[PDB]
Amino acid sequence: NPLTHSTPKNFGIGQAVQPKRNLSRYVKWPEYVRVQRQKKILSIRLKVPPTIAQFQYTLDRNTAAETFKLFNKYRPETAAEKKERLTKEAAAVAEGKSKQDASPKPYAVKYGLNHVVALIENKKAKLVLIANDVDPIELVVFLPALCKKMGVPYAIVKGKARLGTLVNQKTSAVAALTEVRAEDEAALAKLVSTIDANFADKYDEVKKHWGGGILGNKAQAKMDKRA
Amino acid sequence: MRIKKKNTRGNARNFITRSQAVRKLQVSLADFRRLCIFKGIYPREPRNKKKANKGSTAPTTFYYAKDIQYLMHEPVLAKFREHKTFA
Amino acid sequence: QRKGAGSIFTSHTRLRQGAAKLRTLDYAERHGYIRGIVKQIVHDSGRGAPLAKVVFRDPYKYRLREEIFIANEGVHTGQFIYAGKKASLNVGNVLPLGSVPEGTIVSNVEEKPGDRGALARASGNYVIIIGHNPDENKTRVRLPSGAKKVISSDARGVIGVIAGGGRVDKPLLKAGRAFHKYRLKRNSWPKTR
Amino acid sequence: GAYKYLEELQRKKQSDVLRFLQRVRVWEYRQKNVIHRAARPTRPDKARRLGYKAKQGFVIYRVRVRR
Amino acid sequence: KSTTSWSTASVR
RNA sequence: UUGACAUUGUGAAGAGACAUAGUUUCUUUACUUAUUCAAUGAAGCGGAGCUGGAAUUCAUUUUCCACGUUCUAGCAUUCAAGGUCCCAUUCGGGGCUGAUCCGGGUU
RNA sequence: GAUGGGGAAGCUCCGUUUCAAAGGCCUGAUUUUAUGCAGGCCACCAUCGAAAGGGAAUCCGGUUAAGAUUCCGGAACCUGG
Repeated sequence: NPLTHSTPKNFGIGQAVQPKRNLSRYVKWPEYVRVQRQKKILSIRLKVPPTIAQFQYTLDRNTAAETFKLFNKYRPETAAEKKERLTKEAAAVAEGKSKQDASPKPYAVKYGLNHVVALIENKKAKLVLIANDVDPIELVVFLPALCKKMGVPYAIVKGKARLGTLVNQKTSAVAALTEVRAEDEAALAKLVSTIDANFADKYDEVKKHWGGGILGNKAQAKMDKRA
Repeated sequence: MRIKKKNTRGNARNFITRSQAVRKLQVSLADFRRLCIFKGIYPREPRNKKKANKGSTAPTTFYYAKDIQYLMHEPVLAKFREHKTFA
Repeated sequence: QRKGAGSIFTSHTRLRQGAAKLRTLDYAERHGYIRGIVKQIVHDSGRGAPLAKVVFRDPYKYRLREEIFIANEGVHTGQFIYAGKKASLNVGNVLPLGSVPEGTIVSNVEEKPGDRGALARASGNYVIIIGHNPDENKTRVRLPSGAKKVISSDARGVIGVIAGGGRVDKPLLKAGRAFHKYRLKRNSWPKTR
Repeated sequence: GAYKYLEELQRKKQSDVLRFLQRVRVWEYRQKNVIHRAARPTRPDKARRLGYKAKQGFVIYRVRVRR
Repeated sequence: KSTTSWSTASVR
């Protein structure tokens, strides 16, 4: 190692050119990025009423996975299957017999907002899943109260695209299980009992307690050094 | 009449670099390499390597800008983009 | 009441050197010091004090980055100027108000820390520091007019008095010398009662 | 349908659940330009009874005017 | 001839 | 130049009204998220840890500068040389460190 | 004097780098997942505005009713490839 020397630099405060560092804290982001971030923050910092933030109490990981294991067995019928059953009934309406009564009863979820609000107050819905992120929140802000009123097993789920997956839309904002097959009665019963024990009971506080009076980072360190 | 910008015409215009070529075709390095074989378009050595690279001697591959103007049309390129969309 | 629109009551800006301003208070200026060389002292059309071309280096890129001070009486080409919090006490250095002992004299002092110099900027003038206030850091000064003001202790100011002192002793003696004096400031001469 | 509960709740404009959203959204809009495009109606009950219909060719704009 | 803005160059 | 209503929100404390069980009004003192002002080709901010220390300890940590730059009209630029651990050893390339860590605030 | 923006019921007004996602270069068997882009670097303002300001390069001789540092003869020079 005879020719190779050691010329360390002194990045100092007076003699060097400061090396490249990760300055991603001070990037001047675009306006839309700044706005979405600051809306998130301004919502974390303010006291919110108790009907908002009555969300943010969703099904935990295991129970959401278990709920979707069952709800995915009832995906509504798609375009190709629709045309195929239409071709079958097309054959049978005149040849053997069908009054739209050759193919059996269909069982699938119910996913319209007007439809599910009209399915409650009947009352036939057996379990209601309500997405927790609707941007105009006042669309769903009143569903838990009506559900508890009419005595329906509601549960609030994390994600609306997640709901839309089992309906074959992009977002769906509500879903309902109204009637299930024969092999799934025990599954649905145990699931509604689980939702009872985990959502109805774990959250007797939610009715009170305006949430969101959280301080920043610098303000918090200021108060915590003061007191 | 408009003295004329010592680094435009001649060797500097006859050839184009590999990075310039790919940036112009707007595909990728792998797709460029496959298309340059399907055609096939080979690399060239200029008679003034300093007069082409505008001042320098850095190992580089040059490609006959007219060859790549003919390569830009190439109905295979759109098939490649269609496969990307299908993916 | 006609000078407001500004058709012919602007300023004459062709021969002016530029805005005389201190450096932008960056990391080194607020944590340590930094050095520069004074390279030429020049006339500026319209002022009464001579300007000074100080050349610093760029801490963040391989470059040079030259400023324009207002020369204090005593500096000379080839001098090293120091700027920051850890600067010494010599004529020419720019220091923060909190780090100069009472009784001292500064010039071109800032008003709100980071605005680059408001008070004591004309030829000959200086401003005395009369005391501090460490708890709730503040500082008391004495402006040229005789006012006793109080400002923050992180506002900078360059040590000394402004050059060119004495400009108002020699009479003008002539309408022509007032003509040549105000020819380069604005359109105010001759006057009407 | 849920529109009866939507349009009834939209009538209590001084309740807390609404006068908090008023303050969130009036901040949010004050950053975008004076006139911009809205991705979707923000009173989908009030637009429907004025003539809106959720099919191609119906557009919603948002405009801010001085007082 | 050429009737459009972009043609396919037809010629090596 | 003054008074009023609206934009206008979060506490603490003091007194009144529920007539010794918690909802409302005047008072002072704090807050920061609204709104206001200025700068930066949003570069080193927060109080606060951590190693360094001194300083001084009344039980054990609280306040200070971060502490790589001051005889001189020189120079400072190529993912930074070194140290160390792998490749597939070939023209060399990768990893940590040199350059402490955290943060839903550019100052 | 356009754009980014902001005023005005409106013809239109302010302002010129401003509070904007304001483009243009390098390398790549980037390595494993096998027909889908990877790693980087640099920063500033459209445009108009002078036949007296700035600025690449030409001379002599002859020639017509009326043209010439321009046409003819000769001898040169600048810019780009």
